[PDB]
Amino acid sequence: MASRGGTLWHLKEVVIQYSASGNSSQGLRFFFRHLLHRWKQRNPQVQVHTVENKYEAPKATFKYLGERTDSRCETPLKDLSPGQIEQILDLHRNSKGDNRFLKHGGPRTWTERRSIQGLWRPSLPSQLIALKWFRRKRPPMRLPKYSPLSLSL
Amino acid sequence: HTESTRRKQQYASIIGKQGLSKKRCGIHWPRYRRRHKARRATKHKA
Amino acid sequence: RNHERNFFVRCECYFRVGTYGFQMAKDLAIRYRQRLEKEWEELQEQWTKLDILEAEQRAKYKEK
Amino acid sequence: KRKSKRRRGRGDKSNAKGIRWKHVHQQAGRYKGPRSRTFEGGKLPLYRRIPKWPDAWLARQRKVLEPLNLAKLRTFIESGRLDTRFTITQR
Amino acid sequence: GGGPGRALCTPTFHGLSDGPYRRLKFSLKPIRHDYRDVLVSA
Amino acid sequence: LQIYPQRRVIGHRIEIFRGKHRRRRMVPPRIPLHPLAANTSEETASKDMNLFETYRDLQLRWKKTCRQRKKKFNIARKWRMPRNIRPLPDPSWTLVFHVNPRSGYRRGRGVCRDRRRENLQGDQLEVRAAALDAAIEEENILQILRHPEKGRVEGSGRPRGADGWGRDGPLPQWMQILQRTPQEELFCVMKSNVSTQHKVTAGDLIQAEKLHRKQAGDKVVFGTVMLVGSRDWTIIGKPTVPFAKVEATVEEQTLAGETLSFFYRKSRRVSRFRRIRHCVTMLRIDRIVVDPNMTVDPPAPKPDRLLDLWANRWLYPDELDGIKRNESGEPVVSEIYDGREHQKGSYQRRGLTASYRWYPDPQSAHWRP
Amino acid sequence: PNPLVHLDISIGGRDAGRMVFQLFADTHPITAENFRCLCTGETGLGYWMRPRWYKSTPFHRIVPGFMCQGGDIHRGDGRGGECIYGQFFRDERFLYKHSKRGLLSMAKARRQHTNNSQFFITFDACPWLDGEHVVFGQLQSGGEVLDQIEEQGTPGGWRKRPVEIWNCGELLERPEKLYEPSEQVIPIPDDVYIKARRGF
Amino acid sequence: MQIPRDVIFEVVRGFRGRSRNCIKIARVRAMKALLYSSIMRRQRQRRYRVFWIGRINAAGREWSFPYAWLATSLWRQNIWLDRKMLANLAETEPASFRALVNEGKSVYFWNPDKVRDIQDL
Amino acid sequence: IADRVRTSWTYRHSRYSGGVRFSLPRFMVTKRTYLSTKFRRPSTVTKWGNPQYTLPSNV
RNA sequence: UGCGUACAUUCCUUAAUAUCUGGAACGAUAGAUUAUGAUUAGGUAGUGGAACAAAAAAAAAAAAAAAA
RNA sequence: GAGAAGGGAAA
RNA sequence: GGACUCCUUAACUUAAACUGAGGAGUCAAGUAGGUACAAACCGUACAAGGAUUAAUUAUGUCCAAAAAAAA
RNA sequence: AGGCGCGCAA
RNA sequence: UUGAUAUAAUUAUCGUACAAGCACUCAGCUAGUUAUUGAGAGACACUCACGAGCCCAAA
RNA sequence: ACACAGUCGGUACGAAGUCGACAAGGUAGUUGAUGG
Repeated sequence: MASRGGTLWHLKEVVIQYSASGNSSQGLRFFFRHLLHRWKQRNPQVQVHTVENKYEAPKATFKYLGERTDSRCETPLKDLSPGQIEQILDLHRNSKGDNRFLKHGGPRTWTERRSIQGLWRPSLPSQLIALKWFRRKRPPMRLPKYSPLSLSL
Repeated sequence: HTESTRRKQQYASIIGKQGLSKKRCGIHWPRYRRRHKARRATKHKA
Repeated sequence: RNHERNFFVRCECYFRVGTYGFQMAKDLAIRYRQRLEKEWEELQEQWTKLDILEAEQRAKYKEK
Repeated sequence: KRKSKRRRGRGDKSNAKGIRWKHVHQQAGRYKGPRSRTFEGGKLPLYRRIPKWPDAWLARQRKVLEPLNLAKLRTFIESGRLDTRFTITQR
Repeated sequence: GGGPGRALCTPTFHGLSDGPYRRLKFSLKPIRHDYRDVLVSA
Repeated sequence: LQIYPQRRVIGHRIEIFRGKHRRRRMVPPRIPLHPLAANTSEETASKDMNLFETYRDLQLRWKKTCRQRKKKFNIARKWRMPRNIRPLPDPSWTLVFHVNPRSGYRRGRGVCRDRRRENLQGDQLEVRAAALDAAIEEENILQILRHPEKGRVEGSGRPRGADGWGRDGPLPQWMQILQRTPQEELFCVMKSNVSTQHKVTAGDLIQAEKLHRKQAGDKVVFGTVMLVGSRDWTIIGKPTVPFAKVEATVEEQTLAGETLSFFYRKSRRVSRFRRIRHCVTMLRIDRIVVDPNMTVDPPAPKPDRLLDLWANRWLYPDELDGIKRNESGEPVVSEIYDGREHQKGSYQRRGLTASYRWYPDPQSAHWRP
Repeated sequence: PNPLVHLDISIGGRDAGRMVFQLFADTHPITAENFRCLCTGETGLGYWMRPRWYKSTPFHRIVPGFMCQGGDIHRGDGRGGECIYGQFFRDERFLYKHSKRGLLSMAKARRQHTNNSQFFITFDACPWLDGEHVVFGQLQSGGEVLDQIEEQGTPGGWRKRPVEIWNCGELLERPEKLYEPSEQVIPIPDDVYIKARRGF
Repeated sequence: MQIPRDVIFEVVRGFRGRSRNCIKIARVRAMKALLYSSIMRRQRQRRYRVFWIGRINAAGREWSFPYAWLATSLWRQNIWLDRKMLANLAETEPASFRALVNEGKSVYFWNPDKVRDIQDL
Repeated sequence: IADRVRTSWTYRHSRYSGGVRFSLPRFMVTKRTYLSTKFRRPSTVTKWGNPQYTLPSNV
């Protein structure tokens, strides 16, 4: 989520909805007890809020900077382990968004400068070279051909 | 099928919210009431 | 596997006979395993110390 | 882990037992062939090829006594289930 | 279907890099009425 | 009635292998078998007694009912004819100057097009035959543009001791002009992977295969450079440029968007559907460093902890503070094991090398198929 | 003792002369045997039913100051070749460096363990090839022939005049070491693998 | 079903007529669309490669050095720039591409040991 | 569950069968409704997912 | 004397259940996922393993960090 | 230079 | 109680994608390439999955259509 | 009440 | 737009066929059910309990 | 739509300015390579 030499962080907010009683939130509560404070300390630029909902499935909502329409994401945390929850958190921390529009492959190089020496253009010498076919050649006939009568003579 | 999928989606949308009313629940009212009774069951005699 | 500290270690090290030699590879592998054990013990001690410090911090916070 | 149910005719990718061979290459009807336990084709059933054996089925009818091994009797005596100081009876 | 040619030997145009001005359409800006004001064309 | 075996061959010698046609084991056996048997003892030992033929084997050959399924063994297809390109020449590089002095091309904001007319005219001509320091550098480029042949330098792609990167003797002292070329006038070709090449300048954003155990904000260096170029010169490596590297910063360690993969064959009930998201690393190119006095990358470092190499994450400094140290400052466990990498490329894979180097590169060290 | 093998070289239809090479069978038994058998032709016909023989084979690549490569017994152009054991055989040992002129080594394709009939002779030291190609022998006589072969090369690898091995066979100090060999524990002896392959 | 119903209806977005909303027709159309994608994603690499090859050939012929000779010269010189990179240099770095062509010519056009001057005899 | 299916005689018991392993790319795709980007891509995003500018740099 | 062309378990991500892939190993308060380990993973009929199928019932929906 | 026997048309 | 190509055969009008035998290869149940165009011929380091790198397979190198003729 | 099994060794 | 590229699907069939059969489209209904009874027999059949013993019908 | 109607790709800002910009110019911000 870093840009401008690591000075702009795209993941801004994380809101974790959990149940204080449900067994499907046991991993989330374990994460709160043991790991949440360390994660916040190592990621001070993210605002983490915890909201309790007793009879609803646990989930995490991630909000990023910008208005690209990929800055809102939601991920259910039902029955995940603390390590898996941390893995999802790190994924979203390292992303600029949910990346609907990010494509694997393509040119793989985005640039503001196509060329530093200038693009290729037709020139008079090149367009004259393109008409090489119309120039005449000198047939290399090699040694002369002699008639049997001349050889006999 | 489509009807079952729609009914399941609506039930998933409503069943997890406390304090609903009969007019809000519609055809799912008895199921919602039984679900809330089961959820309360743990509070009896604390 | 340490779930409380979120630390999972699985060493899959290979000391190849073609690279080192049968006996030399064996010796290096044994030394590798011994060092891993020592580091694990030291890490356990450090984790206990850090946990005690965390309890101290929580008690100090609750003091307020 | 228990056994998963294997209901048939619920899609091509299910691991339930197939239906295509049953539909195409199997005889139609309740019994998938003649209603019998002996049929093997036009040839005679094995039992009808073989001759009758009256001794075999009279041996079963013979009334038999309950066998007891002297090794079992010895084990019971050693463990004390029967007293050797008195006549050991069927009771 | 296939033919006398080769199915996979037909080049397709594509960009060897990406950039932000792919879809920037061309449009006409207002043009000077007084090119006599410029010294080069005074 | 007897079928007589065919003796002479039409093509190549037959070879049988187990299993259906596929990509399979190809490495030749560690110890081969000599085709010729030098002794009667070797000739008798050649027989494989597990294949001793019997009338039961003959009956299996001649049976009327279905025989063994044919897909268990097959005829090996014809050998291929790989080109033996190795040994390859001594790695090296060449620097050539093509400075264009025309005012129409030296415009500050940059002409959208290169001067091909100048390129062709100059080619034909050559074939047919602090302010004061900056002014001196301008004079040097002026001299070179008058005589571009005087600026041609060939050097070694591998270290040569006191000569650094020079084929014979140290590189010319004037080669420092390459350092003063701006990032907006520099471009290079570099590898971000084993077989991926990018043409990059400063400020570019490149997608690469997942760099293991790196996070957003980390600094990385790519050391495999095959071509560098400005508007005045070009350095072509054979195959790499030793004194060039690319600094980059990781901006993302993410998954690309969803992709649907569906295949099917009609009237055969055969189909596969799958949704996939692929791991990618986005890297911002910070600068392209070119330095004729560049030093060879230091060997792989010896970590103070081995557990991190096989853990799901690096240990945090609070955990690292509990490392027992010797009087000299080294960890106590170093005596048990120094920490040298067991293989080649493990530390580079984990991101502990001075830079990422892949194989065109004389200085890389990793496994290849 | 170490085998001695002769290659007779013709340059453009002229008999250039004879080069004698000593093979390192003691340290490289497999590679030395392969080269000796290819020189003598004893192993007979091969996969394509052509002799496993160096007789009438060209040097398809010559780079002056670097090396000359030959031994392609299928095509003579660099895309063919085969060893006596099969198409390819495993790299044996990188004991010696390419430390001087006149050393014999095995050419290879891109993939590892692609040693075949194709070999090359060094025109000088090639330290950058150490650990990647196997040095298995060295010239003992024929330096003038090697110089004449070098005279026909170009930087691009083209040869000014064809260079061929018109005869070859067997006749009836060492380069610097990459490391110092030492005795190793070998629990399973060599013959056991062969007996297993035959089924014991 | 071969593909999930929701995925089918999401893929048939933008199609013509009943194919957008009728499951029976949308299924067939989506099957064909994704099969075409699967085949063409495997095929497109060589279609891009031939484009690179043609661009390089034109660039070299501009300097009187066809692609065949250029490729032999580079590979012999131990220059292992790939086809995409060479095409990019051709279309965006003409000076560097010309330098590459000159290096290739320097190796291809070797000279025989003895040269003959027959202009005045 | 374990790192891989165990086939040896020691683990041929129904107590060792079943279970699901976790992989982040697969988790991010399972149980999520699929959403195409065909008619939803912003004009500020290239078709490769990179920045795209709607106006010339001069205002 | 060349070059074009189909094939990547080179890179990255998954999977292996009719007793023989290292694993009869390393862990173990219930397996975190093997970084140059191997075999590998087209498939009709047939056979087998696994993951879902949002529901209902059950007398286990608050000993859970910080905030309130 | 050839079922070059898909179309054009080449030494 | 299958199809076609190949080798060797009996029947046929030394006919038929004809009929009937003995063996290999493909299809059947195997995609993408060549062979002009809907199985059976050639070729494959045969298709778990993703990607804008690479290789002399068959077979090509005037154009449709990728690929040589400096001075 | 009844059912199955009950070493062939020592 | 333009370039390249591609002979709906399903079933039987040697045969990847709209000159073969069904289907305008869509909603709901719509087809391997069950051994207080059978079983692991070289084409596949798990799992607990007690053990030279094991089970316990009607009531 | 040429299209079982889909699939892979798919335009690269400004100088549109101007009190502009090595060796020659006959001053065009024009020009240097080329006799059988």
